[PDB]
Amino acid sequence: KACPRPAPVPKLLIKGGMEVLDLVTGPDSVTEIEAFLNPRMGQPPTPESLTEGGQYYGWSRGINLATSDTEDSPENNTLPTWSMAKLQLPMLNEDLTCDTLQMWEAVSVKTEVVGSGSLLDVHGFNKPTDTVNTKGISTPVEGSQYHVFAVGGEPLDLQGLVTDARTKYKEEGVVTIKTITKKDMVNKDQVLNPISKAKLDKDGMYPVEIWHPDPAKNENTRYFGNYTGGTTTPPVLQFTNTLTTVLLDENGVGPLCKGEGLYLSCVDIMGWRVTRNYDVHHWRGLPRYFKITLRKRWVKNPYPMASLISSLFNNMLPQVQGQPMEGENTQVEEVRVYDG
Amino acid sequence: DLTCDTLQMWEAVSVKTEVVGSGSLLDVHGFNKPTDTVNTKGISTPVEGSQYHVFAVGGEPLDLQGLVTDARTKYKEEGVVTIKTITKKDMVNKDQVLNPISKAKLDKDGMYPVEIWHPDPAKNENTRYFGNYTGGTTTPPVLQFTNTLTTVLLDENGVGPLCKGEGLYLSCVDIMGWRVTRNYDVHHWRGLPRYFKITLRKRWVKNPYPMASLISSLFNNMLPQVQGQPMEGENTQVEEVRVYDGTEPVPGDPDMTRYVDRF
Amino acid sequence: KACPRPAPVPKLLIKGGMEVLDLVTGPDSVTEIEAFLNPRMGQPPTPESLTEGGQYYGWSRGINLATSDTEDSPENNTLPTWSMAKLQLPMLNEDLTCDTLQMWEAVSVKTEVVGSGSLLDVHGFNKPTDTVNTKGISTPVEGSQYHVFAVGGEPLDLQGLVTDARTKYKEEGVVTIKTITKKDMVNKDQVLNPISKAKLDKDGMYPVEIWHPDPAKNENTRYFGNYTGGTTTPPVLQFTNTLTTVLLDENGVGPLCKGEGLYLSCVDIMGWRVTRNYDVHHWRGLPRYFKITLRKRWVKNPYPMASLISSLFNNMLPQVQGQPMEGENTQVEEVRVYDGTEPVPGDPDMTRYVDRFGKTKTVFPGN
Repeated sequence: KACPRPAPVPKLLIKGGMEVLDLVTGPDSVTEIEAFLNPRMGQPPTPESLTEGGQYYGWSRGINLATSDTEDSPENNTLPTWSMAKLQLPMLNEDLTCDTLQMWEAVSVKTEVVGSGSLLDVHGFNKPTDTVNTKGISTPVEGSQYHVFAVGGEPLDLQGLVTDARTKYKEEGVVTIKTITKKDMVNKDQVLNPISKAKLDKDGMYPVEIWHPDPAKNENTRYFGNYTGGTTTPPVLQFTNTLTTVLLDENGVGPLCKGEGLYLSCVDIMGWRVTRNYDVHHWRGLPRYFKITLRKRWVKNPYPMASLISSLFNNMLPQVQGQPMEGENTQVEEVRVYDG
Repeated sequence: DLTCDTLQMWEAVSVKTEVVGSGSLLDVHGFNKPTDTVNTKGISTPVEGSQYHVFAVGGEPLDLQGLVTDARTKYKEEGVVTIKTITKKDMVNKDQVLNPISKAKLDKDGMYPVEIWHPDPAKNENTRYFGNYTGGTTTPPVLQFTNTLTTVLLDENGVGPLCKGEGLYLSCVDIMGWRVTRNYDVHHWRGLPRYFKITLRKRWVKNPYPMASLISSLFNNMLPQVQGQPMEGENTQVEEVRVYDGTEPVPGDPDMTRYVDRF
Repeated sequence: KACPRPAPVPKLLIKGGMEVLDLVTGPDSVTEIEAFLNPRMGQPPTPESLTEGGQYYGWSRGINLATSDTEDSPENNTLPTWSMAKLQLPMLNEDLTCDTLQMWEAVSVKTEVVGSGSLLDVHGFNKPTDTVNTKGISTPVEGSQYHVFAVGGEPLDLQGLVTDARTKYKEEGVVTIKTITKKDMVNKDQVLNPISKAKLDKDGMYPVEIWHPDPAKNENTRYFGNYTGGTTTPPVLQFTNTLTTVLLDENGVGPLCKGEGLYLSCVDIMGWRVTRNYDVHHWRGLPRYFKITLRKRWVKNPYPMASLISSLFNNMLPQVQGQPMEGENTQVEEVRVYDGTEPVPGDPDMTRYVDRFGKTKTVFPGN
């Protein structure tokens, strides 16, 4: 009316947790999910006490070197590994009159590594700057850093590529190139072996030092990353809650969620700290916060209904043995076909 | 279509490249020189040093140029291609700087060292090459994953590498630095593999197969081959050549000096 | 008949060496010239032998310091210098009817320091990394780096500025601030003297520690450079045949080659190499490849042809000296210029003048 009216903004419909997604929202609504991933790298979170586990939670346990060129065992609780998570979104509408579907579509993302100011803790029992007298400042976190994240509609497809391939990783509790292809490592696993591939499926189990995000032929995942080697490289980080990332493809399609799950993955190694002893080198990693903005897109169902009905029946039913009713020793005797 | 001048052939429109394997440099166990050497404890130092990333997408093999730090180095003449292997003589002092004679192509693979052969900026080129170098003895490596944005191989006229013959040539070198062993400090380089994804489309061009060449080799291969006195090269016995096309008014000095410094 | 038509791209007339330019083409012809400049820093290229010259070609010879604060003499094969070259282009058309004439106009340039990967030569005889045993890696080329290039229609106007004005450079084979201004240097030549200006006539003669590209009032060249000091600073480079520079101006003109030559200049210092015996940091440089794209532009001729022809023909007359009729001791006591006709004035001893626009009766002197 004559009364002043404020500029329109997108009308918030409902706020809360994941249960919010059960609301039938409509065909043109946008969903924003905030989540985070903790740096599962080395020490597992389970010994909750700060004295029995020393609470190196968020740090690796301790990097012990090798004793010879051929003998090298990385000690699983040392290796920093990939963090991943999957959000289970609801099922959507469809239209079998036109064989057209609806599925989620991650449109954009705001990421941020939380907790850099924490690296300003310069007291503590680390190696001192003035070591001759053990005075000054506890040398803060420095070194090789590695920041990767990935937002997709299906688990991250990654590749095996290692440094020295004689390395004897523990054969249980960690996923190594030997765990996937049941034979040992070869030399071609040192440069690139199109056989040593995997999916980042579990969590906290695929060491970053072995499995790298793989550029497959046709991909449904947007992954960004950067590396910075060295031994004393000063860590650098940036925050802001303003700038986003667009996940749209060249056709403006973005990651459509296979099944209904949206997959997030990340690793953020910020360096390693040195103890006032034999210079043990516990890694450090910081949690990464994701904010994904998705919407509902109409897609064409590319498969015949009868085919996926048969597939559903084949997957639901057991796969059995029984007496041979086909082949060389058929027990089926005769077959007759009438019409009228 | 070898009856009309038109003919179609491939054309690289864009490329998506990525050096895959960066995180593997975080393997800080193992038998390299340790961080703290007085007690031989700490961290087996990671890969550092001079790094050199070049790649090139083209329709014909990379044209390379020779330039060496030291022209007195004695590279083995068997199993590696060197300025000697191509110029057939010893190296000249002009090979510590640009020498327009030490030119080659990338015929072989794993044969042309990078301390000698660099991507050559030939005047007419069918190849797009990108590169960056970072020296130092302890420089930390830096890399970047992403599957997001591409490189456009189009030229200023919007053509991009036309695959002549019918092949597409990819070339690359990715040196990340050297690891120093726990011994006599023997460094040795590390290199990571590079993944290319090229987007090709078909383009109509004019015919590069001149039938005149064949219907002239049919004459040439009926006559013997005799060199005679040199009418081509550096001892040319061809004094002067001039081409008349039309009719112009009778000039003054017909062989007028066109350059100002000649006066 | 209906075979499909390919796309239109510029048609190449003839390619080859510089003589290709002798073919007269027209007003829309575009020319692209490739060239390279070698690093002339210290050891000259002349002793072709690899034992008598040691072949420090492309390298400086060797750096010896100053024995005391007062005396500091740097040798001529120690100082890295500017590289330059001139490409003499043909003559173009004129138009005496409308007093215009066309000139070569350098539109754009693709440049690149070629030879970066050669610094991956870490074998050889330099200071090793593990000095306590003389083992490891022959330390690579590092240190103060300095890249400059410049494309213009006239030699690079440059300017002198030195860290030490008490340095004794040699009087032969190198152009110093003492060569241009015949007097020895002063302390102004340590900060900025508008008096110590030069050009880039010579090549491999102007040391880079003295002569810097000068931001004159006017300029017909475009020069781009970057410096990076230090003692250990790692060299960094980039190559690609896809990046171009646009030499155009704010008005969209670019370097007009006045006098049809086109001048290229450059310096590319990558850092020093340290020998093993003593502490020496040889200066190292790489060649720079230029590719200039030029077109033909009509420009109004600035100077009246009548003035030039009259000055040329008056210069052949027999000059004679008699008595001073100009200057401070003039012997001419009058000049009166009557133009029209006016009624008889009053004061017949009057004076009339023209001030900066117009003619006025000189102020009535009864002040």
